[PDB]
Amino acid sequence: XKHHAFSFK
Amino acid sequence: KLFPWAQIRLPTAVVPLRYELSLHPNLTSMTFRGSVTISVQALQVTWNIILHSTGHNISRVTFMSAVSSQEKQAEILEYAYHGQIAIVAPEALLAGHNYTLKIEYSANISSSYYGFYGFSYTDESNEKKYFAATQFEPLAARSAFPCFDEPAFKATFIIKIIRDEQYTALSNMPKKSSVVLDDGLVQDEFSESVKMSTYLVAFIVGEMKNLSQDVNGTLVSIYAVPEKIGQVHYALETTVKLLEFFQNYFEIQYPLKKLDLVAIPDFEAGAMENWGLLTFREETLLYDSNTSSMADRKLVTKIIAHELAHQWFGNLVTMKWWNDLWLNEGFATFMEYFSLEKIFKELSSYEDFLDARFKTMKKDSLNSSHPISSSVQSSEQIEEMFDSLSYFKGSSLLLMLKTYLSEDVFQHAVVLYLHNHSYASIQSDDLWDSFNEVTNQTLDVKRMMKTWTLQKGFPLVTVQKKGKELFIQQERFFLNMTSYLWHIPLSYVTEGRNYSKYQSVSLLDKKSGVINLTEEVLWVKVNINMNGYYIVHYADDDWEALIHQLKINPYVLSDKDRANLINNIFELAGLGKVPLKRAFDLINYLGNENHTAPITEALFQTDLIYNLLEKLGYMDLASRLVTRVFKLLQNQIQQQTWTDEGTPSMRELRSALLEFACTHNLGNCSTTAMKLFDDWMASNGTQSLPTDVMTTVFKVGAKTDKGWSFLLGKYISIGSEAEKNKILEALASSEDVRKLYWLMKSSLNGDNFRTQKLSFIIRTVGRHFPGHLLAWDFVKENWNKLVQKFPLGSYTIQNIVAGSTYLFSTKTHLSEVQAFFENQSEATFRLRCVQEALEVIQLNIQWMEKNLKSLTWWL
Ligand SMILES: *[C@@H]1O[C@H](CO)[C@@H](O[C@@H]2O[C@H](CO)[C@@H](O[C@H]3O[C@H](CO)[C@@H](O)[C@H](O)[C@@H]3O)[C@H](O)[C@H]2NC(C)=O)[C@H](O)[C@H]1NC(C)=O
Ligand SMILES: *[C@@H]1O[C@H](CO)[C@@H](O[C@@H]2O[C@H](CO)[C@@H](O)[C@H](O)[C@H]2NC(C)=O)[C@H](O)[C@H]1NC(C)=O
Ligand SMILES: *[C@@H]1O[C@H](CO)[C@@H](O[C@@H]2O[C@H](CO)[C@@H](O)[C@H](O)[C@H]2NC(C)=O)[C@H](O)[C@H]1NC(C)=O
Ligand SMILES: *[C@@H]1O[C@H](CO)[C@@H](O[C@@H]2O[C@H](CO)[C@@H](O)[C@H](O)[C@H]2NC(C)=O)[C@H](O)[C@H]1NC(C)=O
Ligand SMILES: *[C@@H]1O[C@H](CO)[C@@H](O)[C@H](O)[C@H]1NC(C)=O
Ligand SMILES: *[C@@H]1O[C@H](CO)[C@@H](O)[C@H](O)[C@H]1NC(C)=O
Ligand SMILES: *[C@@H]1O[C@H](CO)[C@@H](O)[C@H](O)[C@H]1NC(C)=O
Ligand SMILES: *[C@@H]1O[C@H](CO)[C@@H](O)[C@H](O)[C@H]1NC(C)=O
Ligand SMILES: *[C@@H]1O[C@H](CO)[C@@H](O)[C@H](O)[C@H]1NC(C)=O
Ligand SMILES: *[C@@H]1O[C@H](CO)[C@@H](O)[C@H](O)[C@H]1NC(C)=O
Ligand SMILES: *[C@@H]1O[C@H](CO)[C@@H](O)[C@H](O)[C@H]1NC(C)=O
Ligand SMILES: [Zn+2]
Repeated sequence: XKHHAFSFK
Repeated sequence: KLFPWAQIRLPTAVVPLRYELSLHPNLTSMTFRGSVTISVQALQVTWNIILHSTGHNISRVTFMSAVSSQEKQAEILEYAYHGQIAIVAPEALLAGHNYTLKIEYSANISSSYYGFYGFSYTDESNEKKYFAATQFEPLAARSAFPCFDEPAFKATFIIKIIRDEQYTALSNMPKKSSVVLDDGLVQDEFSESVKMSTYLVAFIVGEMKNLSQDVNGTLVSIYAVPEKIGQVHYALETTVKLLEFFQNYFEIQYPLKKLDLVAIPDFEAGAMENWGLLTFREETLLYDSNTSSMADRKLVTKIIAHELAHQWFGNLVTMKWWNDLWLNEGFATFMEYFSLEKIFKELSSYEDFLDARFKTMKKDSLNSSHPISSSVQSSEQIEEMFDSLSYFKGSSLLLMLKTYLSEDVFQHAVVLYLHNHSYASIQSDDLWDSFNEVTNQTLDVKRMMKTWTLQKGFPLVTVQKKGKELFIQQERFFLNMTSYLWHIPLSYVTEGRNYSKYQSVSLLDKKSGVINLTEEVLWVKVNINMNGYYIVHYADDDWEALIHQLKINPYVLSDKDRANLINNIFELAGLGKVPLKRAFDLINYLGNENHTAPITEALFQTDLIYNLLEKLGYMDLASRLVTRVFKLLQNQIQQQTWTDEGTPSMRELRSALLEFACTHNLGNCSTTAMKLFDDWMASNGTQSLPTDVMTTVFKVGAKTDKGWSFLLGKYISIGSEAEKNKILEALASSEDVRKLYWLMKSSLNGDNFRTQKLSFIIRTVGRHFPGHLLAWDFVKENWNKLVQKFPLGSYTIQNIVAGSTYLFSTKTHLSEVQAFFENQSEATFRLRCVQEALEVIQLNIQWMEKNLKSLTWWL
């Protein structure tokens, strides 16, 4: 895992 | 016969024991044939075996019994609703007797990327190659082979796949029997899998190259595509050191001979922790020691540590059901950041963790928030559970649980937890039970964790030091528009006598409490290094007490401490519990800060206010604001160099301060960037750019029709994907509205930009004034085609909406957004992300109502 950008949400 | 089972969950009756899976996949026709031998046992009495299967055409379904190798036919029963099949077994099987069940079937390899999926691509030498793989978490395993697709059904697996010559067959268990056949159709066979869950089975087929070295008896190896086999030298070197760490820390060995991290050559891959067969997105494994940055390195380390630690938490010890999903992922995320703090102490990954926790509390404090332990009865409720709250809140507790109990006490509770439940199914309470085995005595229970697991959000600790006694009060962190109470592991720090570094720990567990201070103290900071998952709101005199302390010597506390204070006060000033002038009054010390972690978070909070103001119409107010913040950091910003020199932590601050002073235009920060860009642009991009200034430099240059048009050239051409992604950001930072729309419209149908990049574009376009209104317009005016290209409830369709609306702060906009979603369906209007978005804008208005008037009388 669930990585893309953000981390956060 | 109609379906004999009417519930979602499979009946406790039949239970698998041993799986045999034989497959013949046709990668060039996207189809395959397979056979499954299911060694089932009985526990109760029933006339039917009920298990999972979806999208299949089934040849024969045969039955059998013990010690009589004859097999009689038994018809089938599909329902496809819950994805269940049923064997109408002829002889009422009975408790204790094992039965073997064989099913042969035909089906499609998937066109999407979920389940047993295949895809094609091109070579270094432009030759169109092929590939296939699996992603089974959480409910996809049933789409491949008919089986007992629930996590609490562990068993053994014999996999065999009949591949072609140049291809490489891989699966969880190692190869042992490869037996070429008479058409050049080699067949491999893999060992009997250890006891593991259905969702954890993996097997892939594609042309690959290995790179291995066995340590302590275990073969670690980074398999991947031919060309990129040179860039995997950081992957392997790290996987060893980390496998070496986890085996030593857990006091359990990795129960396999081999460990395979395969870098799937596709951008839409699924990263997963399959036993022995770890999967990654190709981009996220390649680390070049020469051309790649810190963000490239940190990610590659962090993502491996997460996948590894998952072999213990999630593979060995697996949860009984998806309601306890956070048990794996919360633990994997904790061991992630924890392993690095022990072995990769250079990365300063605690900074990443802190900011991550920051952004988690901001989202957990909302109303849309759901408790990590949450009833899961549907299947979209399962997909849901794979969210930020599970990974990071879950992580936060284990940290809070860690730093409360001894570090050693935390490990023992783990080692024993890991020991007792190996190769079995877990519950939330069962972690807690083996967490109270000692000290040595059950000196404490973990009913304390039952408030943190069962109810959403986090406490707001309020503090009032009135001499030698410290009054504590807790309450739910709420955002204006009972229940609760927490078992809070309180910690505090102060200076007493001869700057006496006094710290202590407590446990407020009632609406009110009090802590007995040894001496009299001038300042007291509660919650050290934000180890506790809560926010502390001091009283007026004690806030101002800490602020005075920060202006004198702000190093009596850690960087985490200082960062935490900046976070908490701005977020309190948001809800109105504190005047915003005091938040800024606190950061005033920042002129004397050399630690990034406070600075980054302080630059975050102020940039948010700037952007919120800006999108209204208060350009003057917004611009006067960033200059106030600039003057604090003036020295540091000047003092920076445009190089790649320093510790990871320090190269981060460089990237931070530079990207800042250039965005709003402050000091020489531009021009320098503009100079560099001109040099880089001149040399056809043959000049190395310092990856710490790469993004800044790219962005500045992109403000010219020439430099912009150049950067577009170097996107449709060059291959460096981390560089490609820094270039795209620059492209969408252009103020020429036309160029921005051209980007979004293009990226949609994927003309010069892949559609996966579209979310990143719409977001980036919408953060800055010229694109702001234009981004949201693009979303509405193309909403239908947006819903086609992205599952109406995937991370992308949320990220877009939130990314393109979170800056609206007027009643008028609130109505516009709401009304647009209304005029779609209510089944879209009641969707978690869209209702949440409305809450953000509502809260944005509230922030303005509380602080805008206050802000104006500064200057
Ligand atoms: C291996 O893990 C077992 C959990 O699966 C663990 O067992 C558990 O033992 C505790 C007490 O030691 C039981 O708890 C009880 O006490 C509370 C409060 O009095 C009651 O409300 C409960 O109902 C219960 O009586 C757990 O119920 C029990 N769990 C299970 C599933 O049996 C073993 O002790 C562990 N073994 C080793 C060697 O570590
Ligand atoms: C999938 O089925 C096709 C058709 O039966 C197989 O086809 C061949 O591919 C090889 C390349 O490895 C060629 O040399 C042959 O000429 C192809 N045959 C035909 C009839 O076109 C293919 O091998 C099968 N794949 C697997 C993994 O079994
Ligand atoms: C996936 O496999 C199925 C077979 O299970 C293929 O099915 C045809 O699908 C249509 C529905 O669109 C059915 O009405 C037919 O009965 C199916 N034919 C057979 C022989 O089963 C389906 O075409 C495959 N997927 C793709 C994309 O071709
Ligand atoms: C762990 O703590 C326990 C607490 O009781 C220690 O205890 C035992 O204490 C009882 C009385 O409370 C005695 O009757 C037993 O004989 C003690 N057992 C032993 C083995 O000494 C225990 O010693 C502590 N263990 C460690 C390793 O510190
Ligand atoms: C299942 O696949 C076989 C393979 O040839 C085919 O002949 C048969 O018609 C299929 N059955 C159904 C119901 O589609
Ligand atoms: C098969 O069943 C017998 C008793 O019916 C049992 O003893 C045996 O262990 C079972 N097989 C396996 C592999 O456990
Ligand atoms: C990995 O490469 C080494 C290089 O010598 C080779 O000996 C080994 O057989 C390879 N392993 C596999 C599974 O191909
Ligand atoms: C604090 O000290 C007071 C005595 O002034 C005592 O009555 C009280 O029990 C103490 N409480 C704690 C939590 O230490
Ligand atoms: C930061 O400042 C403190 C004193 O406030 C000093 O002890 C420390 O060495 C400094 N670190 C760096 C990297 O400048
Ligand atoms: C701009 O600031 C940098 C930072 O020290 C300095 O080295 C440079 O000389 C300045 N440029 C001009 C033209 O003053
Ligand atoms: C510039 O670099 C690109 C890289 O692909 C190349 O195609 C192009 O021919 C180069 N042009 C010059 C003038 O060097
Ligand atoms: Zn994970």
